Amino acid sequence: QRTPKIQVYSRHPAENGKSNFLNCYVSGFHPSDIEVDLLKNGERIEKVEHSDLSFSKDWSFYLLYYTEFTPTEKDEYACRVNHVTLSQPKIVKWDRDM
Amino acid sequence: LLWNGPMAVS
Amino acid sequence: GSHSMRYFFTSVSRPGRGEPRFIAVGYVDDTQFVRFDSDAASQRMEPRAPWIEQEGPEYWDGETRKVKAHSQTHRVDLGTLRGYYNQSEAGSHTVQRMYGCDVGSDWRFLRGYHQYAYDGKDYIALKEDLRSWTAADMAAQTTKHKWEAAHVAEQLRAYLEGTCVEWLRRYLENGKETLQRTDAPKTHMTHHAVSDHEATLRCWALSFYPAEITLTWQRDGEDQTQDTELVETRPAGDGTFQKWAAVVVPSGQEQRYTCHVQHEGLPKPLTLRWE
Ligand SMILES: [Cl-]
Ligand SMILES: [Cl-]
Ligand SMILES: [Cl-]
Ligand SMILES: [Cl-]
Ligand SMILES: [Cl-]
Ligand SMILES: [Cl-]
Ligand SMILES: [Cl-]
Ligand SMILES: [Cl-]
Ligand SMILES: [Cl-]
Ligand SMILES: [Cl-]
Ligand SMILES: [Cl-]
Ligand code: NA
Ligand code: NA
Ligand code: NA
Ligand code: NA
Ligand code: NA
Ligand code: NA
Ligand code: NA
Ligand code: NA
Repeated sequence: QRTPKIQVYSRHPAENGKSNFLNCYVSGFHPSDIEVDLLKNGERIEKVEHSDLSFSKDWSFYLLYYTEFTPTEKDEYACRVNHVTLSQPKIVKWDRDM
Repeated sequence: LLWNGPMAVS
Repeated sequence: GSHSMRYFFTSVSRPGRGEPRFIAVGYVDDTQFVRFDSDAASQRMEPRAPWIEQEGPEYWDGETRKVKAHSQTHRVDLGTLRGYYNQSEAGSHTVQRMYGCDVGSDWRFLRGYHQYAYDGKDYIALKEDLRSWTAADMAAQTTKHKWEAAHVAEQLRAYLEGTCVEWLRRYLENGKETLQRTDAPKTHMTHHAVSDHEATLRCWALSFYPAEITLTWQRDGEDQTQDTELVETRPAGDGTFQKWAAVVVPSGQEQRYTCHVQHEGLPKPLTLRWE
């Protein structure tokens, strides 16, 4: 078993009011079963898609979860990940600088 | 194009 | 430059009910071009790049037949390997397979490979000579003896040196507009105050293809790794990739630091400086 790494980021440098894509990239994990949600102000976003499962040279898996979003000043976005290696879900907040 | 030759079982 | 065609396959057993989940992905270089997912509705190999959509029905029927054959082999193997390892029928387990071929700048065969893993660890792999097998343990040794008796390596070698390369070349030509285009990284630096005396400089590489890239920091012309952070290269979602590297510096000394960016799409490496 291997625990997931997580990066939460926008496809494009964010500007408020300009449609964009919110990405949660999970990688380095095994086994491949994993629960990933994108959150807006703590609530699950319904229209979330993901890439087809692939894997790296150490056999660990990676997936991109993504949805269209329009960033604003006050809305908080996050990625919530659960996996057998985690005692509880891990929540990573989106920071527009990273 | 995928490999066609028999996918030998382990 | 050089090119590759690679196929990736994952099967995950479902002891509670039903058959394994099976996901197959095909790539040319860092471009996904086909997929199969046992959970999807089509039950067909599906296109994922515009330049493969021109292939006719014989192609799609044949790729669907073959990918389903791969899936059945994996299903059988999950049962066989559970037995080799004296494991319970109650647990879920995983088989992963990756094979493919590389060509050089002249589009001639460079190397081929076929790797197989059980529960995320090496199980059996074709050696670079395309003749011999590397077995990680005694279960894989049993498999190696089976594959020697069935002369698997011979058939695989013929595919890797012939069909694999010939079809890679076909795809490279049909998809030339994108597959033969390099997208150099769009680079910039950001600056973040972290105290009266520290600042963070973050060097960005955006929208690049292929994914391979090197970002390095120097201070007064010498590589620096202390006080740096380099994130894993990550997909933008539009077929390109992103990466950044950051360094913490004493506020006011930013000009000593340079970020160096190497990528196939750059005739010369780029140097960025906060000025
Ligand atoms: Cl992480
Ligand atoms: Cl952009
Ligand atoms: Cl932007
Ligand atoms: Cl997809
Ligand atoms: Cl998908
Ligand atoms: Cl991928
Ligand atoms: Cl066989
Ligand atoms: Cl290339
Ligand atoms: Cl479905
Ligand atoms: Cl089609
Ligand atoms: Cl680092
Ligand atoms: Na929402
Ligand atoms: Na918003
Ligand atoms: Na066959
Ligand atoms: Na065989
Ligand atoms: Na059951
Ligand atoms: Na889908
Ligand atoms: Na074991
Ligand atoms: Na692409």
